Parts: sequence; structure tokens; C-alpha cells
Amino acid sequence: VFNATRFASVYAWNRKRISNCVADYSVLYNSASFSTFKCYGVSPTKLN
Amino acid sequence: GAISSVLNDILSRLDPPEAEVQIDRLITGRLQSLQTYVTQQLIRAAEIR
Repeated sequence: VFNATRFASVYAWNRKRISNCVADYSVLYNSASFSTFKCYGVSPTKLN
Repeated sequence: GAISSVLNDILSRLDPPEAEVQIDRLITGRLQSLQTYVTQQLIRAAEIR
């Protein structure tokens, strides 16, 4: 999702379905990457 | 009017200042609903007496 070379166009976009797995969201804070990171539905720190 | 009626949900999701906004709506309504209950019980208390 994040590290893909070229994403899908916003005119026609492919939605990535992710289920039945382990999601580690602490790596985002352990290593700063995103310039703009925000959450409307939840808090950015509560994803983990 | 709050995003969710469960306190644990808003606390595990929204930011600290954002949760207080939702907690205000939950406390406000629950306070009014309880005041309405006490009011009605006092009325019925006058009817039984």
C-alpha cells in the first residue's frame, strides 16, 4: 500500500482489502515517514 | 447526538480534547434524562401521599 512504486489513479482507483492479519501501527511512530498523518474517525495514536 | 453512546469507545478512539467534546454531549443528555426521572417520581410521590 504505502511503499508501492506507483499507486492507482484517483480517476480510477483500486481499493486494497486487508483482513485476517496482524497490523502493527507502532512502526509509523518508531520511524518517522509520513509528512501529513491524520485521522478523522479515530485518533492517530489509537490505531495501535 | 454523540458519535457513540459507549464511553470506552470514544476514549479508545478520539483525541483527549476531542473525547471531552463527546463526553459533554453524553453527560448533558444523561443528566437531563435523570432529572426528568427524578421530576416524575416527585410528581407520583405527591399522588401517592
